[PDB]
Amino acid sequence: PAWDETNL
Amino acid sequence: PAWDETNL
Amino acid sequence: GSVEEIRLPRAGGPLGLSIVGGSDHSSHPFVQEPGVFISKVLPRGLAARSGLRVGDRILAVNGQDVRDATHQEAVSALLRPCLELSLLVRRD
Amino acid sequence: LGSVEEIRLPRAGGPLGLSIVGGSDHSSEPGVFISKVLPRGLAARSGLRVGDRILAVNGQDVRDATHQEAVSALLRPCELSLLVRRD
Repeated sequence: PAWDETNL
Repeated sequence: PAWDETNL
Repeated sequence: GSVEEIRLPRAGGPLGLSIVGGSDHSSHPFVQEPGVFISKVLPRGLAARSGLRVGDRILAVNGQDVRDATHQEAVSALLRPCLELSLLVRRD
Repeated sequence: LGSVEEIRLPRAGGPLGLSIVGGSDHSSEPGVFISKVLPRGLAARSGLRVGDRILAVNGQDVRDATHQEAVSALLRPCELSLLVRRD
């Protein structure tokens, strides 16, 4: 399983 | 200008 | 337990944090109820210096509830025009 | 816009995760200047920042405290409630 990670 | 510094 | 306010004094632009999750996800990797989590903190960045921590579940952003927010809803909330960025968080 | 803020630090008995410089026995504004805050430390987590000035510790006024008097105040014997001034 994979979760998108958003860099801010 | 040289001030003591203490880590806590 | 505790609810914690973590405040980032923005130069704005880069926060030095990453998020995973949201209401549009049926699971997350951190704690079992859907939500948006801090998944990364750059070691020398603003979020790290301000006390934000991997594993923080974001509850609100500058007063705006994001407990049930989608991922993009949380992104939009975090990218609001520059101010102090006040995050209400919980560690499960 | 400047502020004054009450900051609670829950000490474990180990480090606070901050450094201080100055005091009434140095030439270089009231209170104790916070000169370093470790990102991973308790002070960072509690909301303290470089450039904050500590005015009071658990009701002990330290606005005109010497360096050592401020160290002693912060290291009071085993919830550290700090009143700080921030620009």
